[PDB]
Formats: sequence, structure tokens, C-alpha cells
Amino acid sequence: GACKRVGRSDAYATEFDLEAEEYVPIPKGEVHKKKEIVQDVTLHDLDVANARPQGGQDIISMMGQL
Amino acid sequence: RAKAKTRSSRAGLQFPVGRVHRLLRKGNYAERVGAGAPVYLAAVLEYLTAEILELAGNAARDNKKTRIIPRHLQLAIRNDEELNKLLGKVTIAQGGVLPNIQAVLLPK
Amino acid sequence: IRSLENDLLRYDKTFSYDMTLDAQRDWSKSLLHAFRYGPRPFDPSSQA
Amino acid sequence: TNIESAPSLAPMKHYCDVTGLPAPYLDPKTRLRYHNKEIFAMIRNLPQGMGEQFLEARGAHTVLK
Amino acid sequence: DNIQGITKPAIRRLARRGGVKRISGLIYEETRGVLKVFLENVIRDAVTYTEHAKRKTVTAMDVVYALKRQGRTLYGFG
Amino acid sequence: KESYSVYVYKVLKQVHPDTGISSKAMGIMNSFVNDIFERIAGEASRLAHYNKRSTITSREIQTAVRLLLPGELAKHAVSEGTKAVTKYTSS
Repeated sequence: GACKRVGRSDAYATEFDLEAEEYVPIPKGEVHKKKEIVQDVTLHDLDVANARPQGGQDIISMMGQL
Repeated sequence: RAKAKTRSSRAGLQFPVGRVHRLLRKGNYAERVGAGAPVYLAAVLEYLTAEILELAGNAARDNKKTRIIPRHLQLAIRNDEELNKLLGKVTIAQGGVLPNIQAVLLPK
Repeated sequence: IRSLENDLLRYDKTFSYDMTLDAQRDWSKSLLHAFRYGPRPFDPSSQA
Repeated sequence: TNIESAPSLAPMKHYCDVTGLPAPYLDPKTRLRYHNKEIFAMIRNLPQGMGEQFLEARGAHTVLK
Repeated sequence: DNIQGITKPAIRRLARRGGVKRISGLIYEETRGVLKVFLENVIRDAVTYTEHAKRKTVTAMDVVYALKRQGRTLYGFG
Repeated sequence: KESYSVYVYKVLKQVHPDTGISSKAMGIMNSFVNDIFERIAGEASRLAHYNKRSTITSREIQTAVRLLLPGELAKHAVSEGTKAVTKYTSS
């Protein structure tokens, strides 16, 4: 359930003339790519991810001091 | 009746398309006058007015004055090749001449 | 400019003919000759 | 009958109308799509009576009446 | 070129008709320049009338109107 | 007693907003307007009578402007006039 906006498609590129987006072409492959990945996790990463909230929703960490 | 939209505006003009039309029609230039004709003539009259007045204000600023007068109009109409060709046989009251002294007459 | 460019062409290896004023002013540069006429040189007003 | 022709509503990719190359920007004086500065030079010194024929070839000339 | 078809002899004759006794060699090219400017002015107006009339042929009347426009009224045509 | 004063004033306060113009200068400018009007209208009438037309269309006014005004002046005038007539037609 992870989502990223890559850009605005180049068919709707010249709708206006000085919009500010990243105009990328439509991907010339499948729409449903199915691939499998073997991937490792160390138990210390489990320890850290269960102790403190990490990375994703930890927005108060931009202060820095305490 | 629907609200009266002045033709000058319908046109995006300051000049009176209405009066121009009267003058063309009542002025015997021909039996029939189109709407297009008034519009175009009014536009051309505005353009030349603009050019002259612009050059004149430029001259007035050059002489540190706030008010366009005849001498200013004259110096404007004479420093442009095109306006001076359009008005080459016209005299402007209180306009004066452009400063000019021949070389052979200058001190040697 | 031509005198300086001639000197740079003879002694400077990093200076190519493309960087000369004459090169920046020649048919081979403009696209309109390639659009109307092609990569061959201009028409000398011949018959065919 | 004969009213089955349908228009469109979609972003159009505007190309040049002097040449055929893709052109990204137009002009205020003559309203011509143009590719680069050579075509801009040939647009701003073309003889009169042709700057309207390019819009005639593209359409929406709007000649006077 | 074609302007050099207005030959040195032709210009001489025109100067003679005007009462000119002696002609500097520089007159010939000046005369050609002056003539070309005059013809350009008349032809510009003649073509303008021709275009207005939706014609492709320049007529005698277009030239006569162009000349009258410029204060050089020509009798004998039209 | 009608004069193109009003309009000369509106154009002035559009092109040099804080500058005025004198009464004498207004007179001269109004005379300018009348003169150009007359010349263009008259050339247009002549063109009409010469082409056996009885109407002074936009196209007569255009050709009058091209005969009367020199070079760049003529070109810019044609441009402005065409723009104006186009806007009028659109409205």
C-alpha cells in the first residue's frame, strides 16, 4: 500500500503553457507487473522499529536537540 | 431596450467611433459607409495621436516640464522621419524651428 | 577577429573551426536551407 | 442526418506552422508558432500579405468582411 | 541590374533638353538613383491601386492616379 | 461645438499619466486629428469612385491608410486598425 506520484502525463502537458509539473511519458509496459523479491531484515531493525517510531510519521524530529 | 454599449468601447477605443461614423456618412465621402470603416478609421486616428503625444511628452520631460505645449509638439513632429513626412507641409503655431546652424558658418 | 581566430586555430588544439565567426555564419548552420533545399549546397540558379 | 460530425475537447500539441517541427511558443505581432530564432528572423522580416496566409493554412484566418 | 539600361547617352540627352552645357561624370549615377526613387514611389502607389481593384494587371489609370496622388498630374492617358 | 478634445485627453492620460497639455497645444492636436481624418476619408472616397463602388468598407480605409502613411507608420496603423475591427466583429 505504498504510493508515489511520478508526474503529470505528457498528453495533458500543454493544457496551459507555463504550468509547473514534471511532464513524463506514459509507461510503455504492462500496467500490472508481478515480480518477487527475497529480502532480509536484521533483528536489531525490528528492535528499533518496535521501540521508537521511525522515519515515516516522526515529524517532530526536525527540531533536533532533544 | 437593452443597455447602450458605446461603440468606442465595444471596440476597446477611447476615440468616438460614433462621431467618426457621423462625419464619414454626413461628410459625403460616399453613399454608404460600413461599420468596419468607422472602427478602422477611429483606430488609425488614435494611433497617430498616441505617437505624436508620446514623442511630445518625451520632449517635455527632456526640458523638465509637466505640460505639453506647441513648441514641444513641433520639436516632436520634426525629430521623427515618419511624422515629419506625414506633416512635412504643415505649420504649427507657436512651434518655432529646430536649432540648426550650418557648418561653414560655425567658428573655424 | 579573423586574425585572432587564425592564430587560435594554428596554436590552440581546443579551438575548432566551429567556434569561428565564419562557421557561426554559414549555410551548414541554418535549418531553413536544410528545410527548403537539403544537405546539398545552394541552388546556383541552373536549369534543372 | 449529416449532423453526426463530432468535435473534441482535449489538450492539443501545438506544432510550428512555418516548418513542421514541434514549437513551444508564439508571437504578439503575428501570432505564429515558431521553433527557434532563425524562424523568428524569417517571421519578422517576411513581406506583407503572407503572415496572414500562414494562419490561413492553419485556419482561423478571420479575414475582414 | 537594369538601372544601367538608363545609359550615359540617354542621361546626356535629357540634360541637353534641360539646357545643360557641361555634365560631370558623377551626374550619371546620381540621376539613376534619383530616377529609381521616383519610380519606386509611383509604382508603390500604382500597385496599391491595382491590388485594391482586385486586378493582377497594372493599368494606365493606376499610374495616372499614382502620379496625381504625388502632385505630378499626367494628361494624355485616361 | 464639437472637438476631439476629450479623446485627446484620455489618450494623453493613458500614455503619459501625470503630464497635461496646454489649450493651444490641444487646439493644434485637434487640428491634426481633423486633417488626418479628412485626408484618409478623401483618399478612400477617391478609391471607391475609381473602382465604381458606392461604399467605403474596412478595405477602403485600409488601402487609404497604406497610401497616406509612410513606412513603419503605415504598417503600424494598418495593424491597429485591423485589431480594432477584429475586436468589434468579435463583440
